[PDB]
Amino acid sequence: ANRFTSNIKGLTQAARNANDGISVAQTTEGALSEINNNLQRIRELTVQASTGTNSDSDLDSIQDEIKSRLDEIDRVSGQTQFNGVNVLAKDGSMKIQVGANDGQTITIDLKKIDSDTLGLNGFNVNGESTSDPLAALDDAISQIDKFRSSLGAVQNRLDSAVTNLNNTTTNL
Amino acid sequence: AQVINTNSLSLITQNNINKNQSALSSSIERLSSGLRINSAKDDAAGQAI
Amino acid sequence: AQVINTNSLSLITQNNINKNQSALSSSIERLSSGLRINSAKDDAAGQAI
Amino acid sequence: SEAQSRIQDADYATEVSNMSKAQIIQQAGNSVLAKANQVPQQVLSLLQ
Amino acid sequence: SEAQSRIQDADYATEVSNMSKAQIIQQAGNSVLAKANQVPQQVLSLLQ
Amino acid sequence: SEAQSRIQDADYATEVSNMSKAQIIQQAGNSVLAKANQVPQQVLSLLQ
Repeated sequence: ANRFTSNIKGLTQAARNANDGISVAQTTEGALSEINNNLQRIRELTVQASTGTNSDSDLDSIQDEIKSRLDEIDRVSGQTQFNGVNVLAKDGSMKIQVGANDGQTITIDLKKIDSDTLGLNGFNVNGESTSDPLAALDDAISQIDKFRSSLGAVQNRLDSAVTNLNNTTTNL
Repeated sequence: AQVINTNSLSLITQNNINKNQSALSSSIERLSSGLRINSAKDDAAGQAI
Repeated sequence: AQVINTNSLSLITQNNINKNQSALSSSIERLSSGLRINSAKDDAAGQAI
Repeated sequence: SEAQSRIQDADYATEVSNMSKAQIIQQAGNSVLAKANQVPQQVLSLLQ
Repeated sequence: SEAQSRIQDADYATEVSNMSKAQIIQQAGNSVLAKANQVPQQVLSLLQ
Repeated sequence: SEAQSRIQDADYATEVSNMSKAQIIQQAGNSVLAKANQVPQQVLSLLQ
């Protein structure tokens, strides 16, 4: 009976840790979605900028707005944090302890995401300009899309772990 | 009666309610906004597409 | 039930309503005037042109 | 745009029904949890 | 906000059952305490 | 005018939820206060 009670308490603590992780993942996912919106906004107006009808003076304003968006992306990347921990500051790993026994943890992976990491870091449209702005931006967006896919997968895994732990604790 | 220290039946009922909780929350959250994906707890490939 | 202090579900509902209201205000102000650009926080280059 | 419409759309017809089912389940669960809590008072009656 | 809700929340679903169970055990304990105070009365018959 | 409105805006959506939560907490507190007053009653039966 004492062993069973200890097991139940450990499983409850593991469920609480799983809740901590399930919140961390959704916060980071929302941050990256808000970042991706900026990439899309960059996409449409760099598409219009590539057209030769717009004069030289136009490209300066376009590049100014582009630089504003890039700086906003870098700022949102640096700022976002959870409980004194900067999620996007450095590429790293966080392990959520979801097992009462020692060593049973589920890994959460985070990769550093700044303006340089996604690519360009030197994006100019008024000249020399980037050799291929458009596919480079598409490649950048695909990376955040895969990142959201991974966070959704780990989100589902933590949800399943929580429900499994609840059933196990009730049976015990 | 047989169990006086522990209400295991209450635990079963609470588990059923908790199981319904996620469905209710997801349903109302998806109802509030137009998007079905809604910050994809749902299928990731569809969200990427 | 578990939601007691922070009605998180209705809270995300209210969050969605604000994102709706932003687009509603933009649409109504663009419809009221004949100018789509409307003091270009949207398309600065097009407005200069 | 028509292609995008299929992938993400609320489809309120299913959502309202699902919300109704979930509400009924939650209310029923709370109601039966009430009777579950009311069950164990026969212990006190047995004593006296 | 929804994150701190997990750390800080009353969760009446588990609390009301704990309250009811504690009350039942309390009344049972007081009843058995009265029946226990009834116990030492048999000495009087022995004395007389 | 919009500047003034931003500083002082009602935005009924949040306050209606807050007030509803307020009467929910109030009524729950009164309900539990009833049982709180009920708690010391059994001492009378403990007496005899």
